[PDB]
Amino acid sequence: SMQINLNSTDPVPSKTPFSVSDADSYNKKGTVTVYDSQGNAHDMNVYFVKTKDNEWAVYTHDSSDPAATAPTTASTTLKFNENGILESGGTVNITTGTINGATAATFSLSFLNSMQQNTGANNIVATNQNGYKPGDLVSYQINNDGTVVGN
Amino acid sequence: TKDNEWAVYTHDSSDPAATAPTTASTTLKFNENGILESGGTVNITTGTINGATAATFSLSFLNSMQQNTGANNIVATNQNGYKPGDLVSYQINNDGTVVGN
Amino acid sequence: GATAATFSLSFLNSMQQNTGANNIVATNQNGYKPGDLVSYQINNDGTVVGN
Amino acid sequence: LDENRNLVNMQGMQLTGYPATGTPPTIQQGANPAPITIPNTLMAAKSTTTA
Repeated sequence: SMQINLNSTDPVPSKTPFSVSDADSYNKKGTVTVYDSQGNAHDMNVYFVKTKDNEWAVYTHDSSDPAATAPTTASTTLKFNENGILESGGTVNITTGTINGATAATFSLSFLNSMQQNTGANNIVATNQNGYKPGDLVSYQINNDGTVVGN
Repeated sequence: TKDNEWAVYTHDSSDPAATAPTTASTTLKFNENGILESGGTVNITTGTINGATAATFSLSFLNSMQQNTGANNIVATNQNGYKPGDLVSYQINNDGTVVGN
Repeated sequence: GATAATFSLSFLNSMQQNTGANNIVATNQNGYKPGDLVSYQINNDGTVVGN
Repeated sequence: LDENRNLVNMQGMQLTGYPATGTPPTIQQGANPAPITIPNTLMAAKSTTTA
């Protein structure tokens, strides 16, 4: 889940089309860390480029895989209503690369609760993901309800 | 040797005349989840020191798991052979069993 | 009468550009010299190291 | 600055923050926080493209 605030007054970049190398070719860049079956960390870089009013193309690319294809086609397109409510395109299936034999991470990334107004700057409100790396017992505790919880 | 493929060699450092391992002792293969699929057990024979028999034992890598842990850590090691020893103490357990330590 | 020492000398990371003059950025080597123990210490990670 | 010239506290506590990425490197607020590194390596030259 990736929740952002988008600024309506950002000018459309002149350096069309989208290029990963070109920093000015995208309005916003964010990063979300996902994990595969073997626990490898993939830093999904996502790029936000305003196409027209209330229409934002979102591109995705993993920096972990050097053999991954360069993003040249829209990963998703957020369409927004008049008052900053989401309309369509807020959820997209995303597949990572194959690193060290780990299967590509296929996960549904959702832009729900995203709201677009006249923010003073580009900020990402929240990034959540349900994957993690392998962990080992560092502590254990008993809560007031009797739950035994190992941290 | 490549992704999810680990050649495993065995050597005996105790034997002053031990031969340097030149051939692979076994090959651990790993599934998509990092679990064992093959090669987890292999019969290893030691050297002959002081005229005693070499120990021919089954080395099992059961529950070995390859995933993105920060480093290569050995979780558990166990062997069922023991050296001779003298009686040190004794006890009577709550279930009536007499145990000599 | 020492045995001949043959070493791999590498000018890696050296560059030819418009610097003000010929300046050596760094030198590194793996050879060393004999000397007696001076100090011993135990670091925060439990390593016992002698200097 | 520590042995690798990174920003550290008394204990060696490494400072982290938003790094500079791209060519030329730029501040990316959306990038993951990374340790701040201050190498002493000399800066190369960029050919003039717009004047």
